[PDB]
Amino acid sequence: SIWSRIVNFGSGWGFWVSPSLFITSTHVIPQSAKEFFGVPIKQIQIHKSGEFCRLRFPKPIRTDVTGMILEEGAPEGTVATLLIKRPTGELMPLAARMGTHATMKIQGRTVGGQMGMLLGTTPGDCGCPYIYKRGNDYVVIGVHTAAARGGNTVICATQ
Ligand SMILES: *[C@@H](CC(=O)OCC)[C@H](C[C@@H]1CCNC1=O)NC(=O)[C@@H](CC(=O)[C@@H](NC(=O)c1cc(C)on1)C(C)C)Cc1ccc(F)cc1
Repeated sequence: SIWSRIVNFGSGWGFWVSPSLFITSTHVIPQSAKEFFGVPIKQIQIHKSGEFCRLRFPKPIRTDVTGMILEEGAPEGTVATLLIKRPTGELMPLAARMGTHATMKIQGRTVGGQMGMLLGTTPGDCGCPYIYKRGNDYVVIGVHTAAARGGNTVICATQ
């Protein structure tokens, strides 16, 4: 069901934090769109923080979902879940030990987020959420935006 909150968005994915809040990667959002989920884009309030893209809709869109906790990253050492959906529809939950929070430079651009280590990702996976459980509540910490071409290093864009 939480998987139902991940939906094809442009060249990547996005996630319904609530019935009205939708988050994605800044590299994924369709730049020349005049409508999202039937809503005129003029009616949608979009905020961009580096690679974190945040879409507040005027009315609730996903009335079936509940509002989730959204925070700027996770505590260091937290083993997070990277909920990756592939174009085939396959579900690919990946374990990632979250690392330090920082302003990072990625392909010349400045990105606020949190490094992680997979315990693979591909171009089409951007916009997919990082989530961990804290008590009884699941917590969204950000969206996938990059991965180093060396070893295991993923970037979760935050804020
Ligand atoms: C997701 C976005 C995408 O496909 O858009 C094309 C620009 C994609 C995911 C990676 C592709 C391969 N595997 C992935 O997980 N991300 C990108 O294309 C960003 C750039 C990268 O991922 C490079 N990675 C890095 O520079 C890097 C550095 C560190 C510590 O970690 N990763 C490639 C080596 C893949 C696009 C991007 C993101 C943010 C920016 F500020 C600029 C550019």
